[PDB]
Amino acid sequence: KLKLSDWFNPFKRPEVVTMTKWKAPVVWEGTYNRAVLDNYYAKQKITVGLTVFAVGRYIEHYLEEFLTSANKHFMVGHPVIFYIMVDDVSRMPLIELGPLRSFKVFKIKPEKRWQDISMMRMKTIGEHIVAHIQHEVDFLFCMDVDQVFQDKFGVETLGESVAQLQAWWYKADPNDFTYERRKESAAYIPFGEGDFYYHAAIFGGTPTQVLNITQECFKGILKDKKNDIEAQWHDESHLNKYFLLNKPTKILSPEYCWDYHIGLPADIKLVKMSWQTK
Amino acid sequence: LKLSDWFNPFKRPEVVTMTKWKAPVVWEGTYNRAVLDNYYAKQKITVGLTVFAVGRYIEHYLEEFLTSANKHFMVGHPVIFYIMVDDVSRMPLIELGPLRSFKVFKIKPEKRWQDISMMRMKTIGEHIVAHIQHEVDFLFCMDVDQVFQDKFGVETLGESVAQLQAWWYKADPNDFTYERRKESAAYIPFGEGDFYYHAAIFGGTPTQVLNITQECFKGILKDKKNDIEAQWHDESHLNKYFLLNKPTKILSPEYCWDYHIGLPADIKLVKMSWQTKEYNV
Ligand SMILES: O=c1ccn([C@@H]2O[C@H](COP(=O)(O)OP(=O)(O)O[C@H]3O[C@H](CO)[C@H](O)[C@H](O)[C@H]3F)[C@@H](O)[C@H]2O)c(=O)[nH]1
Ligand SMILES: O=c1ccn([C@@H]2O[C@H](COP(=O)(O)OP(=O)(O)O[C@H]3O[C@H](CO)[C@H](O)[C@H](O)[C@H]3F)[C@@H](O)[C@H]2O)c(=O)[nH]1
Ligand SMILES: [Mn+2]
Ligand SMILES: [Mn+2]
Repeated sequence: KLKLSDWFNPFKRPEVVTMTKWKAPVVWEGTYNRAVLDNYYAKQKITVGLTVFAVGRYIEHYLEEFLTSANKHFMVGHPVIFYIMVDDVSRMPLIELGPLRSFKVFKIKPEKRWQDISMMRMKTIGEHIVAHIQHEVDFLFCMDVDQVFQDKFGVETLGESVAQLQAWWYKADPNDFTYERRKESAAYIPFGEGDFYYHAAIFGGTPTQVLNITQECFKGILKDKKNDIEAQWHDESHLNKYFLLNKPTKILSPEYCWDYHIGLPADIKLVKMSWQTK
Repeated sequence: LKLSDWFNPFKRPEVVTMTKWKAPVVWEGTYNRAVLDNYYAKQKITVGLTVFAVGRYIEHYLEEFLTSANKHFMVGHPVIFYIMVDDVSRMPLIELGPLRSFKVFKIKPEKRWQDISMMRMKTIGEHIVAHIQHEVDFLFCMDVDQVFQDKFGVETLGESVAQLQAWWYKADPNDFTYERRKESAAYIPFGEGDFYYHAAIFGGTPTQVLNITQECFKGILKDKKNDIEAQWHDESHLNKYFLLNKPTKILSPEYCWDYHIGLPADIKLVKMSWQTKEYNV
């Protein structure tokens, strides 16, 4: 029974978009009250889940740093469960988790093409959601492993379906977005359409919503295959297609997934997470 | 939650179902897990479980303990396995099922198995204060050299839980292997004692467990200073503690049976059995 005006103050960040045309809030540094939210959610005793895939050298190269920084910055003060999906479990790093953090490892099959490794995540996530995640967490996030938290990534990011603004295009106009522009693809988005360009490196919401998101993207990914076509940015193309039809209830600013390669403009006040120098 | 709701001793008349201080003794057939699961589910309670594996005990019992726990321990409720080992690279990563999760901790290995056993008391406490108190409603501390044979459910939860030792549940208190030397802190005089509790399983709410582990380690340290060591180590201190601070619930030998004894008519359904320690032939 939480109201937007209870934790969100868009007037703190007037230079950027704080609200979508459909009433969905865009969380920027300085517009949220994590103190209120932490109290409100704690009273509900919610549990947050976080899925992550590490296949191949992505394990030695990123998994440890991802987990160590997540244990340190992800929803601090609230129960968290990390679902590690790897192809070689005996290579997974067992870091020491802090208060309210626990994990669970799953051995998955490694896809030959790196593209399928990225896209197959959609199918796997849905299977685990149905199998157990829906019964263990109230909110779930699905992130890339080649990222690193730099600061608090709190409950101010929770919602039915949360989307992340892609660092490079958050200020570009829709007609410039790198959407899949070929009608033969299930991810096809016609010019003159589109709200924002979402990053597939971070997305989430309630187990139910994430299931629909992952289920719908996988279908489209599968359909393109039978049609011998592949979305330009793979699952990200499908994810953007999905968020167009089913708009998110909340969007995270590029501060929750910044690419230091871009530099650090005025708009980026406090980076919560950054891309790895892959 | 009233005892009348789930507990019914009329089902097992041949055995003690109630202590003198009114604590119940859970036996197969006297509990209604169905009702308790409902009450406990609505409460959104999470159950914790500590376990230690140092040296050879990792390869010989850790994997079997967790696999059987993941399958039988508090099924249908959130559970967090707390694994303490001296060598993490040997930690066997088994696939956990719905409502289970865990985290491993690297602990310093002691040079005397007796110290490994007794130190668990100190380590468990430090972890209760550090994080366990903030993650679970009930916690269980078990030996690793055992395996779950069947459902070990919420019918075992309570403020402070004690396990009856399979070999003496029918023995005379004066035959118990309590520490009989008055120079030891674990000392229990002849003519005193209710039951002989198995240190292999014990639990309760984090707070209670913290007190149990704190008081036992204190006794252990005091003995080290008086150059004396309880004949049954931490188990001796635990019995002494459970004598002074009687538990709110007790588990029949069915929750921790030794097949070497065979299988008398009292053990209706084994929930957990001891793992063998040596290959005798
Ligand atoms: O060899 C690999 C390749 C990929 N991955 C997994 O797939 C994710 C995405 O792959 P990349 O990081 O290589 O892709 P990129 O940084 O280009 O990411 C963007 O584009 C991808 C599709 O190309 C996805 O949509 C992704 O979510 C989006 F952030 C990784 O984080 C990782 O969890 C592996 O585990 N091993
Ligand atoms: O080399 C060892 C020896 C012991 N332990 C740990 O200490 C526990 C207790 O040791 P044992 O199982 O070897 O002892 P035992 O079966 O004789 O157990 C009884 O006596 C013990 C003290 O001797 C404890 O009180 C214990 O709880 C009680 F059940 C083990 O399960 C294990 O978790 C190890 O990890 N490595
Ligand atoms: Mn990436
Ligand atoms: Mn033992």
